Amino acid sequence: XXXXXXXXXXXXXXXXXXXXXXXXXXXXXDNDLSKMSLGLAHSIGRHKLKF
Amino acid sequence: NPKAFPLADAALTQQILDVVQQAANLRQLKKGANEATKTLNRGISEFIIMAADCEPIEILLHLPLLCEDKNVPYVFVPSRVALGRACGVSRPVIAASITTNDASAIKTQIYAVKDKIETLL
Amino acid sequence: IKTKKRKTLKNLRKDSVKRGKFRVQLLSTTQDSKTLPPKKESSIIRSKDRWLNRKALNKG
Amino acid sequence: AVKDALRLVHLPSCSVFSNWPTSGTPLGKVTSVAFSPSGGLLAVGNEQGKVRLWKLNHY
Amino acid sequence: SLAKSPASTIQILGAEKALFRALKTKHDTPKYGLLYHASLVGQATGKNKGK
Amino acid sequence: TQDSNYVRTLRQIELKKLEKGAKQLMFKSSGNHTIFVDSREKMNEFTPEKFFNTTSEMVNRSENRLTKDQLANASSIMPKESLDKKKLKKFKQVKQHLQRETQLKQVQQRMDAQRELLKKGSKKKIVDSSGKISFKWKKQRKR
Amino acid sequence: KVVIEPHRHAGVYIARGKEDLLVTKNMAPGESVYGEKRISVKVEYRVWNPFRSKLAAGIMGGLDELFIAPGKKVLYLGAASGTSVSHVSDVVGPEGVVYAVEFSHRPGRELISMAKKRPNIIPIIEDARHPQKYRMLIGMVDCVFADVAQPDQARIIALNSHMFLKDQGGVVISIKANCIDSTVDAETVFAREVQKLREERIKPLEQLTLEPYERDHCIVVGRYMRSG
RNA sequence: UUGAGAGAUACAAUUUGGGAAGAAAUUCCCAGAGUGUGUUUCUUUUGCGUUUAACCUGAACAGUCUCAUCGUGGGCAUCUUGCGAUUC
Repeated sequence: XXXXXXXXXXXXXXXXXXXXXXXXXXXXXDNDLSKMSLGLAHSIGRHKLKF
Repeated sequence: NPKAFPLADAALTQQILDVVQQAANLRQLKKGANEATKTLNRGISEFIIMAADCEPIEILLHLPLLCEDKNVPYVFVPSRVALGRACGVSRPVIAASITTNDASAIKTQIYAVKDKIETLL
Repeated sequence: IKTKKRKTLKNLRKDSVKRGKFRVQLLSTTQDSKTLPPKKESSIIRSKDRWLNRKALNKG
Repeated sequence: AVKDALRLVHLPSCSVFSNWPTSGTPLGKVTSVAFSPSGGLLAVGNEQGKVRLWKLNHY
Repeated sequence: SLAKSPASTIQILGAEKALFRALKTKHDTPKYGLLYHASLVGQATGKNKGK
Repeated sequence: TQDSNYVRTLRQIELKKLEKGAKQLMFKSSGNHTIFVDSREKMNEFTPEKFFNTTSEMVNRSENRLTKDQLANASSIMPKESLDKKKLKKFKQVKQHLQRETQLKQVQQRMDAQRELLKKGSKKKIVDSSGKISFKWKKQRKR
Repeated sequence: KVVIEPHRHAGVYIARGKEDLLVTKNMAPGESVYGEKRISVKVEYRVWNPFRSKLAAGIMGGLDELFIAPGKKVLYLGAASGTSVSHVSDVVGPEGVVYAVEFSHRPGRELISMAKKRPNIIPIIEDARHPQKYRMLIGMVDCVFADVAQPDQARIIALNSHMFLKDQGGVVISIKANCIDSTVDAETVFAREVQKLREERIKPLEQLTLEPYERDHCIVVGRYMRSG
């Protein structure tokens, strides 16, 4: 779907970059980011299997 | 049913329903869904034979919930009229439970079937 | 004498040294594992070899 | 397996006949049953050796 | 937890005090239990409240 | 039937106390614990005292293998003898329940086989060559 | 009255009484996550049942470097009904957060109920087979845990090894031979699965075979090297 | 009294590491190994002989009528003295 909007896309080596990208979330920062991450997980599962 | 899990084939079902028909001759076999639920809690159950075409299927799905806790094997033979006739009872039986008796003459033939049921798990 | 040194070479060839209640093995070298497919297991290939070289067919 | 164990089933109604066989209908361990092709007779074996013969009086 | 119990223990789910008295001393088990106040057991009469 | 409830109930007294009894109790473990070491000469110079940085007794026991740096029962009365006796008895109690229950199940198994002789069906009196008596009911669909 | 002892692993403790017992502090009192008992000595302390949790048997089996710490974060595969992650949540304390992954629903509902009582436990109801299905929720966890019963168990960790491991971070792998072969000795399995992990940059340090708790199981300890 | 391989254990000679105690030698404690013998275990190769064996099943207990269960009477204590089990 990223290959549909007139720009190239590539993969298969960005995992080390995604590691540094996931390390960058601590750089932009950290605990309050996890609390936003918590209710994200708490809603995305409870929507799926429950209610 | 798609809710059916491990469901034996055409082949192993003939082996399972032969042992059922030989355990009902030794009277080693508790019959029905509400009695196979008993032998799990007492722990004297060897394994659990269940039917697949029971309508509704949800009335015997607690036995795969119960057997996963107590580590007792279970399969689904496909049809409840079959397991009824192989159990010695005129009514259709949707879940049958082989009890544990180590003095039994059929003890060897149970553990041959039991290993094939744990093979599917 | 001649065979007594071969048995001590097994005390060089071995890698799994037991320490009482414990044991210690070693990781092999990576290039010996990567550049070579792992070795044929005996309990499978003897089942092939005994079966074709069977007394019930009069071979040889 | 059991003595006196022949049962007749009517067709297409799938109703077992109720009057015959009675209790006092001598059969024995029925091992060999046979119908006539033509006259409507019925021959029932046993284990004792006695082939006891009936007649379906409709036919 | 209730559906994992069999059928015959949903009779005597209430009357547990008179049950284990009647098993530990050899006696007769209670036959209704908490199910007795259903609208349908009361519609029956006699021994048919048991059946 | 009343006999095969009172034995059946006292078995479940003894079996549910088997689970409550084993839940408090602690079993020392005896399993294989192999250590993977990169070089054969590090392997030959291995010592459990050095690798786990423990000392004499803290090598062999697996519940608490503490660091010598981490190092840097008499509050309970009589720790050598009385406490270790009362350490042992909690096993020997639940050792007895397991000996009580399996003895008590066989009272049911020989009672339940006696109770199933009365009902219906045609039974065959067989005796094994060992001398034990079991029965074999006839292949007959009960109605 | 009850002697309490620090375990060599931080957060873990061992209580001494008439009967010995392995124990852990709780974050929230007044709750039994699976109906276990607890001791309150004041500070609450909660038993681990080693026959129900393989990590509980892994500690008490005698294990050198469990990478789970208080300050660290730890990802968890195979969080079926949350019997062990509430021990993992209670050994990381408030500071470490635990990522619990599960694919099955009916025991997953207990984990949904358990996140409401624990701040560390967050659930992952997505499939552990495809880790990019939940890539956004987790980033750079320190060490992971395996309890999955799938036969591609070196495969499913390897796709969680590349994407979510902190580099030079540990790994804990629990393997049964009953999953994989059930025909050869369980020792013969463990040589096969260790060689699988060296193909995915995991250098295994130790393995411990739980003999008196579960039959023919294992725990495998390694360090994920030179990849993030 | 085949070939080899591995494991356990008993024994003796002998060593590793760790801890304290002694100026060193030395001392004790704890953990661990290999070697020589005895023993024992399972797996494997080969030689000779053998080609079926074991279990199950079909109308497989019963006219000297069989079995079950509850009781009664007697024996066996110079002891089947009798388990909610089956002493005859």
